[PDB]
Amino acid sequence: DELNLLVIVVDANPIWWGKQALKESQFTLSKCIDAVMVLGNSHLFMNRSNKLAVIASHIQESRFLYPGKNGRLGDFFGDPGNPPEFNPSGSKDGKYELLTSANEVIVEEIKDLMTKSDIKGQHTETLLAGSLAKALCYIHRMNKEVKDNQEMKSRILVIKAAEDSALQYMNFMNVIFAAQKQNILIDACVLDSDSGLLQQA
Amino acid sequence: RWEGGYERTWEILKEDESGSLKATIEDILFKAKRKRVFEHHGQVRLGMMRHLYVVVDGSRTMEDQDLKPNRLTCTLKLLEYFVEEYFDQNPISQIGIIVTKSKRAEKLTELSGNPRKHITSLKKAVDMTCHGEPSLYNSLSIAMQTLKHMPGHTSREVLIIFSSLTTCDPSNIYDLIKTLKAAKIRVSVIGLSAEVRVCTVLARETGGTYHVILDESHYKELLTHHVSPPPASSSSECSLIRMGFPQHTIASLSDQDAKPSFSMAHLDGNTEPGLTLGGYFCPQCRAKYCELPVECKICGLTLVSAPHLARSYHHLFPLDAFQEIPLEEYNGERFCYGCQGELKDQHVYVCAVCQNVFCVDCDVFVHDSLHCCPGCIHKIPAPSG
Amino acid sequence: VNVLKGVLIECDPAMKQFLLYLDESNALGKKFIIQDIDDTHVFVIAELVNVLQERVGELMDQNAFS
Amino acid sequence: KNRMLQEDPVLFQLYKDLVVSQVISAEEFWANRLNVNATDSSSTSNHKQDVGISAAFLADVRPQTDGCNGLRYNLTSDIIESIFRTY
Amino acid sequence: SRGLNRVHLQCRNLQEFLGGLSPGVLDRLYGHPATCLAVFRELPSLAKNWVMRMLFLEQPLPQAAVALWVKKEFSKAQEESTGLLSGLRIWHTQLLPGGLQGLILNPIFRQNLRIALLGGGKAWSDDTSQLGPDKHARDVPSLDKYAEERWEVVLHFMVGSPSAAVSQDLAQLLSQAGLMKSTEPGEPPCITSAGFQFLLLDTPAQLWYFMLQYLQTAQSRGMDLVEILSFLFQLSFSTLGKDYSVEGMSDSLLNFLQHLREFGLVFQRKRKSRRYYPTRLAINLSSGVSGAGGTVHQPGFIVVETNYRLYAYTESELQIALIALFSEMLYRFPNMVVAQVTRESVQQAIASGITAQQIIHFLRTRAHPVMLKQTPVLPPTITDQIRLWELERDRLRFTEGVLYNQFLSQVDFELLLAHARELGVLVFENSAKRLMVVTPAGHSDVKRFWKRQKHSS
Amino acid sequence: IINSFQSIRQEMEAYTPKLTQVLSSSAASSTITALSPGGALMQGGTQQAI
Ligand SMILES: [Zn+2]
Ligand SMILES: [Zn+2]
Ligand SMILES: [Zn+2]
Repeated sequence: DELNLLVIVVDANPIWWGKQALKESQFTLSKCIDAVMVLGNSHLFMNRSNKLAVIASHIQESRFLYPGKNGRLGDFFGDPGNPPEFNPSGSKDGKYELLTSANEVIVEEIKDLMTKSDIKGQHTETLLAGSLAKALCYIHRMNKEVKDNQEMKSRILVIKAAEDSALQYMNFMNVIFAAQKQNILIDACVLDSDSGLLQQA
Repeated sequence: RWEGGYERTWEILKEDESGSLKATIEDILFKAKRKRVFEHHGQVRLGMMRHLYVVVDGSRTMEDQDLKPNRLTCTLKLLEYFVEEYFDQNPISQIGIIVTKSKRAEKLTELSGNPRKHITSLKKAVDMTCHGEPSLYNSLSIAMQTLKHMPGHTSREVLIIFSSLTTCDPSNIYDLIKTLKAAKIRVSVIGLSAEVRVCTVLARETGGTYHVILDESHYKELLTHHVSPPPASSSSECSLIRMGFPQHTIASLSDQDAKPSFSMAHLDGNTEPGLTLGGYFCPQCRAKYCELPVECKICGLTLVSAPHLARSYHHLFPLDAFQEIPLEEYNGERFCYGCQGELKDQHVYVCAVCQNVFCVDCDVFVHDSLHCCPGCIHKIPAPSG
Repeated sequence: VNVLKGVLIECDPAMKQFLLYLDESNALGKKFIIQDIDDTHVFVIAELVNVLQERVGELMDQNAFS
Repeated sequence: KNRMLQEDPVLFQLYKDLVVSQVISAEEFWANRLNVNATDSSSTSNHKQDVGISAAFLADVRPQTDGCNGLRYNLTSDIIESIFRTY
Repeated sequence: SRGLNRVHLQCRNLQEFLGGLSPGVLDRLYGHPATCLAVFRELPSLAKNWVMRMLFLEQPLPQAAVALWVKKEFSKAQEESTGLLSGLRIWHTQLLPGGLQGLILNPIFRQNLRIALLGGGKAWSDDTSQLGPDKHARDVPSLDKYAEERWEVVLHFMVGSPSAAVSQDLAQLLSQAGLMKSTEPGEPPCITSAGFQFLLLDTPAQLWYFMLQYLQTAQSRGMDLVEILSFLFQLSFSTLGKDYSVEGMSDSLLNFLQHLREFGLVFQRKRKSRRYYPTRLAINLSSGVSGAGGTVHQPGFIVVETNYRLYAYTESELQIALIALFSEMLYRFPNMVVAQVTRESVQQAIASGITAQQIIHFLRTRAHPVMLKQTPVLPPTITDQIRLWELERDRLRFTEGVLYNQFLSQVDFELLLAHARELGVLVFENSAKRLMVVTPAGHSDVKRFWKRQKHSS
Repeated sequence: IINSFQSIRQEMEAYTPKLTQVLSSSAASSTITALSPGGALMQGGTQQAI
């Protein structure tokens, strides 16, 4: 065999990642994501078929860090299957240029995330819940990409680093019960505090 | 005459736009044949904790093929799916599998929520002769006397699978209107490929909804129409009390392995004939047995397990709708707000409030699987107050 | 106390008795079958075994034909 | 009440130890055990091919009135009784 | 019997080769391009996690911690995943780091691997000559036709072309390979037995095998180089290069390249130079299995309903040739529906032996989108005909020798049976009828034992 | 937010945010600690049939 897709949800609370810098830590957000990046690459190292999905949680949004949303992948959209006939990024690959194909696109977009420190929306914290389904629609399309002798093994990673936000409790619970329909594993590493609600998930 | 006339039916069908592009628009009409009734929902009021009653006509009407090798094969197979998709949507309820066969009524599976018991019953119901004629009066008799002992704080609805035959039963079932109208029990039948006026009068005197089976796809539709807990008649109840919150038990809490098995005919719980090691715990009996998010037999209250069943309908009501536009406001870079693609089959799906752009595969994924627009999230919770 | 030598052929008894007939219908003197056993196991002077890869199936098909 | 406790050996096995271990009486056995199934469990012998038979069997009384010179006496209603249950 | 290892050998390619050579020679196999080569031609999921620690494990972790990484479930699968990973010689078993053997990887590969994990602008990453798209002078699907037709002029000229192959010395290696051969007058490029098997194969890894065996014929260049270059091909496509394969040249790197357009997988212009081109079809070499991607052309559905071969789709002549060996004698009109024979197609395996799976493979390779809406098993009769040819093949078996007579006493013949069985000239013992098998190869030894037995009387 | 804005993208700081085998041993430790729980009445049944 199957395709073995991965989904990764990373907590990026710049309030808390700023607070990660307030202790002047020996582990920062720069040190965080790079592990998570190669973690995403580690997925790819098991099989050429392996596919990744990465989305952090900005205070105003959750943009698809991976695959992309800009003119480096708005016209590229990956090399294997439905090719863009694009030469330079479509040229170099094999375990190391695929990652710098995706290394760039996270650090450029977290740059777009970490340039928006202008929050006035009354501490709009970790918006996990709506951020979850952003994968789930996309993999539904990716289910409809090819399925013909192609079992979609999706696997969802959730990463927690900060506290949960004050979001709608129903809209917390439901998508998990929708993921209960969806038959896809969800795994969770937290850093700072425990989430009784998300461990119920 | 007819040797021509048998093939005058083919003359037009086969022929189309000739020269070039032949057998093309015939395929277009087949796509134009599609796109049947979507939702037409938007309701309020009632629908909570149903107490359904499967009633099955077992008759000689089953021997006609008409959709499948048997009309039970049309029926019984998708009931399991109807069972599972019910327990998917509505776990706060329970269903009485009652079978009419040979002018009587057998309550086959009791009013309960244990799916395997209900499904294997249907798997037992495979090799049914369906000998004899339907009798609804025996079916309503069980339906009365069982639901008579149910509280008036219970949703009282009956789902009858009738094979459209003669309602072969005495004893003034026309007078069972005032019996059951007073008893506040709803009765819903759907006819198998035909109509029974008396039963059609029955349901229109009920408030239960009657239909006729058209096709196997259409058979699914009305099942799906009756998956949802419907807004039945007013003045049923308000509340339902002593919803027992349980405990999971790990049986490793303080005394590690002090009990070889937590079912030895004396322990509080251990209800069903099988061995157990301690997984569960009810408040009122303090009943420890095999885990069940329903109810018990000694405390007799409702074993509510909130994340499952107090969550299911808890977002099944508060929905809104989208809109469709064929236009090109190119929001994104000709993208989707959800899955982020494009085909442009002129169905640019815009939310009513947050007004975000979606596709069919994003609309369906909401309107069948997600049940809400997450574009309202980031848009509701940030100014929420 | 004999080096002997030969080529082992393993087949169903139906054919293990048949090679005796091929020994009796050998054009040369007996070489294919020094002796036979209940066990499906024979010994052949290795000359035309490569030909007997196809000399047998060309023969049994024809004999049954008529 | 006694045919109920003999035809059902499991409930009889339940009914044994209230006499064996002398838990309760038979007067107390039929006072708080049954009380609902007097309509539910007794709904078998009363109905029996829909009693108060008016329009259920009457469709089939004429075609099933004769198999042979002695094709009769099936079970209880078999092929003769509900003829008597109308006139 | 017949060889059956020359078809697949897809982990031993990096094991039986590598373990067949020295650690220092496979130390050369830790070129930084050769790093991806290690992880993927092995396919365990279990060793594929035992690596994942070592980028964070400089320390030799104790053996028991990973020997007991996985409990009672699939201890054999853990053990089967273990010694093979050890058989890669990538590990070092430490002696007594803390008191007991605690295993660890070769660090020079860990050096080489971590550059292919994070960071490194090194010689394969950048800085010398790697790759270069300057301005588009030539397109890939045009070159995909080259990546199709060179396979033809490979695979057709195997069978034999009414056209001609290009001027290669490769045929003198493919005749050397035992795929092809040629008798001495005129040197006819025929097939011996094995190209026929490779005609039944469809992946480039056999070509790769003879290209690994390319240096083996008394050639002394970089086997280190070419297998790096074997990876260095495996970069998809989309790169012309400002002659970047000459800026990253070497001796065999350019000469054997002249052969990669003979092998077709590179495309070289005027003077065999000025650019380089990796072709799109490199994915098949790594998989080395049937593969859904291995469909070549998509003709349609088949069936063999009523075992009567039942199909159409006027295809190219190679498939017509693929059944010219397999179905003539009531061939039909445009649709390629040669009827069935339970004898002739049965006789058409006699020059092959059994094509048991090779039926079943060409069952799912006759018309390729047949598994789209059909039943999982289509023929309960083609499999049976192949089984009958199996029993006939078992009857056919052959070897060499002569006979002796007068064995005499029964207990004396049993001692002679153990002499030829230990040396390996006796397949089995005819104890009841006193018959013994000796190959001419072991004649002196068997005769000497017989004389010794006669002396011991 | 403005500080480590630039710090992520350079990834020279995030080149070597890996080599701490000091923090491998403890990371190996509670692995091995949870790899072997002991002393908890393995045979808990075997009078349960009686
Ligand atoms: Zn209680
Ligand atoms: Zn959409
Ligand atoms: Zn919305």
